[PDB]
Amino acid sequence: YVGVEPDANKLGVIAVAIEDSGAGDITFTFQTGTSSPKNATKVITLNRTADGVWACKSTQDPMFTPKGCDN
Amino acid sequence: FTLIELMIVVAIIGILAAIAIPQYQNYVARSEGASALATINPLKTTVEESLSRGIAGSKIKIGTTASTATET
Repeated sequence: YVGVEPDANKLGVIAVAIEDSGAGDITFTFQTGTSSPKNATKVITLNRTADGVWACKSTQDPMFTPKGCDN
Repeated sequence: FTLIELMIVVAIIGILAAIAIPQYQNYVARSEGASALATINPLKTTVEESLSRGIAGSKIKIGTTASTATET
């Protein structure tokens, strides 16, 4: 267990879904009512392939997307 | 109506006048300077943040146009 609650960050919940093959993603979905309207219902995904390659994908606006995460 | 009544009125009119009016343009000028400084002070944050994120200085303009990933 990662040691934190899904709602530890009030901005949104965190979901960890890793398959047995090693492929999976870690998502942070901003929740309406606790996040700014621009970032509401947006997802930041840390996708991991079965080969162990980590990539960051974000559905936010390109201006608001943090560095190192593709949009 | 008596002349003493009217002369007292004239005297009180003169007394109610002659109230010294101090300088007031200095207050307006100081307030204008403070307002201008408070208007342009937050623009330091915008320029510094845009330069920190790599946005070109020539791309930092003034206006209500929606800032993009390259223009601010």
